[PDB]
Amino acid sequence: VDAELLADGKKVFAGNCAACHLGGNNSVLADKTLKKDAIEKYLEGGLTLEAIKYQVNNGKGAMPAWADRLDEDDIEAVSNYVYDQAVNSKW
Ligand code: HEM
Repeated sequence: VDAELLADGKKVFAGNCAACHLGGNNSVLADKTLKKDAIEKYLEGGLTLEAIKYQVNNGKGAMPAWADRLDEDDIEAVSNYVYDQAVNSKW
């Protein structure tokens, strides 16, 4: 996986997502974390980059939609960061 893509995604995550997903968890709805088993259980589409990106773009519930707030490169990077963190158990 491109190291600069992940680094970019980490930065986007710190700036925009860690407020509700510190540590890969979820301070708003505790079960629906960014960890692999939670994503597999709760995210529509399961643990895929497409699924992650879809929810980052379009929101869900109290998860804000970001497609009108972040550019496509930031959305791609943060989705790849979250996927990498989850699939590789890096949180
Ligand atoms: C920052 C751009 C950001 C990302 C990235 C992100 C990702 C994300 C995913 C992938 C999920 C699904 C997790 C699951 O187990 O199902 C998810 C879910 C929720 N999020 Fe989020 N999220 C980002 C930002 C934020 C912010 C700033 C908040 C709080 C204001 C937030 C909240 C939540 C909530 C609530 C959920 C659960 C949605 C649901 O199914 O009800 N996210 N996020």
